[PDB]
Amino acid sequence: SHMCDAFVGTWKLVSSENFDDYMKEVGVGFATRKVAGMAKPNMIISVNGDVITIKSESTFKNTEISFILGQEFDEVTADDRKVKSTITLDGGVLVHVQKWDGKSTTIKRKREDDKLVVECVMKGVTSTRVYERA
Ligand SMILES: O=C(O)CCCn1nc(C(F)(F)F)c2c1CCCCC2
Repeated sequence: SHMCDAFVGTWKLVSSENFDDYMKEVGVGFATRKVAGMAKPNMIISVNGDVITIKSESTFKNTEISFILGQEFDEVTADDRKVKSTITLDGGVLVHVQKWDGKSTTIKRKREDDKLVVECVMKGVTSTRVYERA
């Protein structure tokens, strides 16, 4: 209880850095990278008991995941990968690992001042996405 209080809310993307290169590293093709790179999603995070729900809504795609910390689940990503995901809390950071096709990427979400900072990492390539309260 209260495990993710400071994440809960409605958040809007305000800045992105290096996201094209992250998407390339992931294997996203040209047209999806261009279209997806324009999106300014709203991320809606809620908690009900042990179940955390993260919704992302944008002009590109709407996605939704619900999960229990430490318990693997199937996820269809915004770029249409079919991945196996596990999300844990490590020192106050939500750590989301996605596995598919022998590959792996990690998305970390943390609270920093009034922002929610999302770091997406694949091999040597990081992207930072900054969200503010909507
Ligand atoms: O939460 C975040 O800001 C970023 C992580 C999720 N996310 N959001 C989008 C986009 F561009 F469609 F919005 C994509 C991905 C997965 C990575 C592949 C590109 C599509």
